[PDB]
Amino acid sequence: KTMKEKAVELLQKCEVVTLASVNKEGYPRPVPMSKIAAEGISTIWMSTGADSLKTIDFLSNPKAGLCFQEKGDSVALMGEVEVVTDEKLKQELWQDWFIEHFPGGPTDPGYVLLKFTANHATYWIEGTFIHKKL
Amino acid sequence: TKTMKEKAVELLQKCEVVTLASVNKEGYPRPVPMSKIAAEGISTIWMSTGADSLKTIDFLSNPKAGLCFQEKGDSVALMGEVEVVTDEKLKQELWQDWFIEHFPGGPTDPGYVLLKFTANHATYWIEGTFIHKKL
Repeated sequence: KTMKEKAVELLQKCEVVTLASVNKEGYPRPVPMSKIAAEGISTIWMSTGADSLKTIDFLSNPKAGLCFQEKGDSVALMGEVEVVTDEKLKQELWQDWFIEHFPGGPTDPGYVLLKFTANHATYWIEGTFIHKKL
Repeated sequence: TKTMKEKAVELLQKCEVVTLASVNKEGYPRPVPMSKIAAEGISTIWMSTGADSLKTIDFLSNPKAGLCFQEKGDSVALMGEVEVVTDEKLKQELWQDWFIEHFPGGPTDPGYVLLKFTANHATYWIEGTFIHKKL
């Protein structure tokens, strides 16, 4: 019944999100991303190549946006990405099909985690628009 | 054989939704799903929005934009610029019935604005292959 409660319920139904970085040229870069894990709408985990355009963007500019949607309801968060290389986290969040993209396995240095931490939310849910700092 | 560009045009024709990013005044990129109202190849992509929308506010001060779309493991990510358009002729030509729910004044509604995205650069993920080209 709470807006954030509906937004959390919406994230739980979404397996993909769209992640945006800002490149050194100043352009925002939205890319579709598999959602590995999320805690509410506060923290969301993804993986990418250490040499990806995403990674190189985030190493210099942490500012980030992320949206998701299902059945005409949508949410866009703003926040920051931390590029995570921790050996224990890489192992913990490893998934089997990751081997396709990261042939070195869970200790592949070409494998990194992206941790997105939200600071704002814009909700387009069930006829209501709310734009709210978190 | 079709080039990455030609493949992307085909992909787009299948998508009725795209994700559009602006950069807000604080430097944060803001991706949002948008209905694709029309497109000319992948070169020009047309969307609609409110005259007072956050997207309109962002683009009025920073034209730099990003747009992506995806169908079935294949994705395309574009970089370019957005112009906010208020041209009466385009407003009426691009009007869709489902706009009534959003712009109660019709194709003449002062609250009704078009977003013209013009692409500069593409990043293709087609056939599990990544290619990053200037347009």
